[PDB]
Amino acid sequence: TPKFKRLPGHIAIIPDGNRRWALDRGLEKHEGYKHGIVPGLELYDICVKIGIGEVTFFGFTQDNTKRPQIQRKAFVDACIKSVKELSKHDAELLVVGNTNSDMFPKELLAYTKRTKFGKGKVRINFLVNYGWYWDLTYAIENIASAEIPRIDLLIRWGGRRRLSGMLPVQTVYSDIYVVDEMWPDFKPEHLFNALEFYQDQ
Amino acid sequence: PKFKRLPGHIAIIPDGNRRWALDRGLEKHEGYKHGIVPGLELYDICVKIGIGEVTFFGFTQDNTKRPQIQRKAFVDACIKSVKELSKHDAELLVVGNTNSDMFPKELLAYTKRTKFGKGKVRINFLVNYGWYWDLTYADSKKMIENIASAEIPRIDLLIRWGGRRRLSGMLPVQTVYSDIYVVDEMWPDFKPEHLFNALEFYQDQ
Ligand code: DMA
Ligand code: DMA
Ligand code: DMA
Ligand code: DMA
Ligand SMILES: [Mg+2]
Ligand SMILES: [Mg+2]
Repeated sequence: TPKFKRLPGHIAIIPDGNRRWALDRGLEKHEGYKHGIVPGLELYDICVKIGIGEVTFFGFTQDNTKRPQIQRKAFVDACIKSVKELSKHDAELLVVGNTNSDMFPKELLAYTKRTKFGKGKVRINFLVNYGWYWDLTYAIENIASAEIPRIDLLIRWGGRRRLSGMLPVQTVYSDIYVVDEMWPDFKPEHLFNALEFYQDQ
Repeated sequence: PKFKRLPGHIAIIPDGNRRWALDRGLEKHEGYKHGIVPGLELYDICVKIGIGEVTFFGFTQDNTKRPQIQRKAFVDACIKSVKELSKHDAELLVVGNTNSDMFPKELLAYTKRTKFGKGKVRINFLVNYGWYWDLTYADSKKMIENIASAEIPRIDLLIRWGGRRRLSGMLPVQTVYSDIYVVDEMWPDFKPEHLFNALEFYQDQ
């Protein structure tokens, strides 16, 4: 770990590129999501080691649930597994999203109140059946995502330079770092590169 | 140059005027007058290539807290930019907090979209703008349809000069899906190739 002079208080993660990653390996589009679980756990372990206090993962949007059933079932399954795996570590977990929907996984309702697992060394938020319009209209201190603070640094995998409607209130001033590799090809150097960028701003 | 796909609506963040001035050995406030011609050049290129709508980030409410000599210069440059475009076929709209002593009175004529000449392109300017003012301006549908910037549509491509990779609270509703292109050069060092590069990037998305 570099001797950072500064870290972001709050990083947002956009774990994009799972379908492209799968197709490149000769898999079906829906098979990439299960390969995005261990990267999230590796990113959690780095954040705990270096002292990042809060991480928000973009799980899936309301628009994502319009995708074919086989893809929706796979990404929902992978999101559930991610939250459950992180609950075995020292994470204070919160899931934010539209629970008044058939598309919100019932397995994740338990985590819609921030829950401390183990030593609670990092706060981890997950956006699940999330939509920016749902978030803003829920209401500014009363937006649906009000428990999620301002983001310092947003890191997106899969090479697209856009927010895909992640938390428009919290991302107003965020520095944005884009990794061209797809999310399942996560490496520590992607996070370290983004943190060097952040402290150099 | 010829493009396969063009964005309907480009947003511009003309950042880096003070760094540009200090690099040229000038006083911090002297960069802003050198940001006007870059704006007119971009408009000219947009009219030529056929971009329908351009929104310029002029200045925020937070920017008004800068030293007076900087504020008078950047306000003056925004007014000059709007007046000049008024002479060249732009449909102009200025969005910002008019209920403030920091809203330039010379731009009150533009707070309802106005066609000049042939109205070849829709040009919007954010002046004395803040994201919080915008969203809170606002049933919950009638609210988001009634944000202060509601007459500014969704942005396809946002181009920012000065090398910072952030939105600085530009139009959070309209930038949710925008593709973002960052030019490392400061805004007064604008060249056509900066816009061409951003449009090659956009058509490849
Ligand atoms: C749930 C979700 C949207 C995951 C991000 O990857 P993706 O399914 O968008 O993959 P790709 O960007 O390759 O289509
Ligand atoms: C994990 C996640 C939600 C990524 C972005 O969603 P997307 O791939 O649907 O967005 P876009 O089409 O804007 O790239
Ligand atoms: C009105 C305004 C905020 C202009 C953008 O350039 P700047 O004055 O922020 O310059 P710099 O980024 O070099 O300080
Ligand atoms: C032209 C313009 C309003 C740019 C952003 O202003 P900034 O320099 O105030 O923003 P930041 O501090 O986010 O770089
Ligand atoms: Mg995607
Ligand atoms: Mg600046």
